[PDB]
Amino acid sequence: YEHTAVMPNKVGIPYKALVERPGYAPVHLQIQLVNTRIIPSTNLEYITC
Amino acid sequence: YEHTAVMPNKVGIPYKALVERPGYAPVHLQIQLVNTRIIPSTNLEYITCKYKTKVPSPVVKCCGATQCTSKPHPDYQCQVFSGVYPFMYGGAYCFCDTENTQMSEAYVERSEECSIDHAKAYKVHTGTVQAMVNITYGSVSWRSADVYVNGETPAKIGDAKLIIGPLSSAWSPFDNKVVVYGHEVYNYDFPEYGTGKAGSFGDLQSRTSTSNDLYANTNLKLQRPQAGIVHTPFTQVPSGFERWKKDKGAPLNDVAPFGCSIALEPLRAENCAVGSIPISIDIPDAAFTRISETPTVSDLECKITECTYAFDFGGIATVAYKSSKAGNCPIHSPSGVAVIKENDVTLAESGSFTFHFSTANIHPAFKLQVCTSAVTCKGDCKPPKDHIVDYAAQHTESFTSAISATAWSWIKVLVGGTSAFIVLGLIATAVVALVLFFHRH
Ligand SMILES: *[C@@H]1O[C@H](CO)[C@@H](O)[C@H](O)[C@H]1NC(C)=O
Repeated sequence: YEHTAVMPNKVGIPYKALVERPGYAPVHLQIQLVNTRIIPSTNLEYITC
Repeated sequence: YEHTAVMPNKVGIPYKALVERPGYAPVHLQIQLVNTRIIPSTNLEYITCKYKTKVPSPVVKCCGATQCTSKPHPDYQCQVFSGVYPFMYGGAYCFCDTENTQMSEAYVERSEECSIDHAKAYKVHTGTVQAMVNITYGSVSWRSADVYVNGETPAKIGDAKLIIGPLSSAWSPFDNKVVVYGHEVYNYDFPEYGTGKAGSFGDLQSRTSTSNDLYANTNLKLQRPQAGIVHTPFTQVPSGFERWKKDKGAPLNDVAPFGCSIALEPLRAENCAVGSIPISIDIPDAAFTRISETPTVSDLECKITECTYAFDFGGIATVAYKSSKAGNCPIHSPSGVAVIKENDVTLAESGSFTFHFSTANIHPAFKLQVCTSAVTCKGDCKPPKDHIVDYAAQHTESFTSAISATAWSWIKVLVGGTSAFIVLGLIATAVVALVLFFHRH
């Protein structure tokens, strides 16, 4: 059963919801981010020393 | 006790009802069709298969000539070819160079594959309709029997006498002519026996697969033998049976309306969802319990806790009650709004019970019958999530099933707006006409 939502981009703050499936009792869902990483693509231009 | 009703011609969908006999507690009745079979009356016209051409040894007359005679063979051919000078392994067969004749013969017969690979042409007329039913009533468990859908032949099912009326529709998937090839049935307008054309389906026709009288119509023509060669060449139109098998198209098995399934022994169309079935079932008198001998149910309150108008039993309701004797109690909803999954419940002195139901209505409002009593259930239903399901709907949708309370408000406002506004003009006209009357008087 697919549950769709939008959670804030926060680390350490859990996203909580009840997954409501017709005919079934709600299932509590908790999604928490441990870390989020922006990993850009880089090309070495040169080395200075 | 006789119970009469009309149930839809739906296989696998149960018919549920309460048998209400005054002075006795209602007995819950459930009738479910296992299968429905339309069995037309068929008459075999002829058998078609791939032909085989028989070619007897030719007669080679040296230094002379012979003549052909007719023979009683299918598509028989005979031709005398003069001026032949055949050779064999031993050299020239005949001495004379020109006074030399070869007589060739050929005729058509059924191929050996005709014993297994052939098509049967049947004339199809109306016939018997049969069905198998699964029936329960009260405390009697499921019993089943094969019945005739004619309204005249009774059946004894679990000591109950059932009479099934004729289908409300005379529809049948078979035309007046069908061709049975293998497991497939075709609505093919085959040519009558003796009128088949070369290269077409009926080029070869036989009344039976063992008949000694075979009709064949091919352009079997004897050709002149090649110079110096002893053989019997001929030309003939390719078999129309093999041609038909290539072009036979979609069988009735694949195109029959109403989901009909086609079976061959006997030829019949099964589980066609057409019309309705009048019924009459006699419930034994011993199955009824007097009112005073059954528990009394009152103080009913029905709460719908969940509802989706899905094809499955998407609704759930909880019914609070108070009752005496704490016995078993039949449950039924006579309204077409919702179909109840449970047939009966076990009651305590006081408490509540739940039941499941299926409905197409966005706002269900239905009467639930509880043995000797009844309660009205109302609620709202959500749309289903699945676009496509692999099971048929348990409920029947009505004209107003989709109309929401918001839609009803708009419909009532538009109707009420014009009704009040038009009447206002009519009222104003009637009053002003009277005012002018009093101006004169
Ligand atoms: C009648 O219904 C019951 C339902 O459990 C089933 O077990 C039984 O096989 C059915 N009878 C036939 C002939 O299908």
